[PDB]
Amino acid sequence: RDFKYTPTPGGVVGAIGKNGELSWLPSLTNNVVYYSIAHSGHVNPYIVQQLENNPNERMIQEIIGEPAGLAIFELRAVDINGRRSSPVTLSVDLNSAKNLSVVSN
Amino acid sequence: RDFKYTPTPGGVVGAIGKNGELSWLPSLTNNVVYYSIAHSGHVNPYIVQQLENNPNERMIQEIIGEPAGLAIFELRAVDINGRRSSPVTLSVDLNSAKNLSVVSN
Amino acid sequence: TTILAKYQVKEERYKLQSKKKLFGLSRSYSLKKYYETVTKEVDLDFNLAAKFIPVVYGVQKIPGIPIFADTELNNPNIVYVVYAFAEGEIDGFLDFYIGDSPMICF
Amino acid sequence: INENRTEIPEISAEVQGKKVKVYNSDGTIKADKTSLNGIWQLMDYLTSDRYGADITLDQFPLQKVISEAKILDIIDESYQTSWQPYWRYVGWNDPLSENRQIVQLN
Repeated sequence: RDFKYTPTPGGVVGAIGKNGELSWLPSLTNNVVYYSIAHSGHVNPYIVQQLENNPNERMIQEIIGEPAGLAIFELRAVDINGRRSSPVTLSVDLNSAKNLSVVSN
Repeated sequence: RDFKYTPTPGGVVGAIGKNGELSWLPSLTNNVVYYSIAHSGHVNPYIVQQLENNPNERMIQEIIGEPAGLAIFELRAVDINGRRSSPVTLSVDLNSAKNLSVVSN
Repeated sequence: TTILAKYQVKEERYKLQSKKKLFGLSRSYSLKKYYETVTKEVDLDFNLAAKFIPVVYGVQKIPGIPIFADTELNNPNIVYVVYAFAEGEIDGFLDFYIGDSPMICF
Repeated sequence: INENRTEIPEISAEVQGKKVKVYNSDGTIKADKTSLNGIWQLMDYLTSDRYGADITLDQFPLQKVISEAKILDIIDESYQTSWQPYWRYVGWNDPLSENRQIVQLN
């Protein structure tokens, strides 16, 4: 539920090179083990383990290092039996990182 | 079986900042996949994968960096079907680390 | 039943234990037929005889037929489900089998 | 429902059974607890218009039924009360009492 993308703020300590983080609510199905969100550029999807089940708590998945452009995500919920839920697709104009690194040497 | 906590010895090479390690015997149920021990301070539990099943071999879970105080652990065994065992609760007066780090610079 | 099925395993999705397991061996049955007819669980989507309310005399174990099931609004993982056990003024409930394990251990 | 009990298990219960009217020879009527006597259970099933046939208590000789109930109430001396450890869940209510009727039905 409520699959959204939140761009990172302007200036914050740490978070160097971090793009926006993706957030969603847990599936109402109570036997889901993890979520498999598939980024367009990456060959492998992110696997987010659901270890604590609170329906009113937002799960997060941060992006670090992906260049700005057209990024299409697909979020699924995976059961214990291996059945996948219908994907939730979100195409957002990914921003450029706004927390750069300090000049070195 | 035999869920215990063993404080770390006085002086040993390495093991910097390590508190005592928790030890237990494998569950007699043979289809357990992993164990989910839930530390009080930590929001997420430790997930210990059971990859080799020998009933007479002790599994371990070390603590590094937790301050001394009242720590309450709860150990469960998780099946392939997702069923959890009855938790084993152990409240031990966690010690202070006895293998400090070397002064730097 | 349909609402409750969401919070169950793929198996036992629409099932209920038979109210009476053994019923009586007489000359109307043979050993093989009698012991093959005895069933453990019945599907509730095509067995309208499984929704009748039994009557119990003495201490006996009976399954519960759901008659209501709904969750809380702001706490959707808390679900209230109502099971109708037996008929008439009963003395009380001795024990409850949450799964296959009674609350009061043997 | 939380991280551990992710599914609703099948619910079953052990009820003590419907209270029945036990008729005494003098004339008083005692209906406060269920009875293991077969005749009282059959009489309850036969005089109920809610479930079963509606046979009024008028069409029943009380003295004959009372006398026949004591036949099923005869104390058996073959075994000892101490030999049943699951005394509470076989219909008995107090291990000190006799509870050794010849025929007991749950």
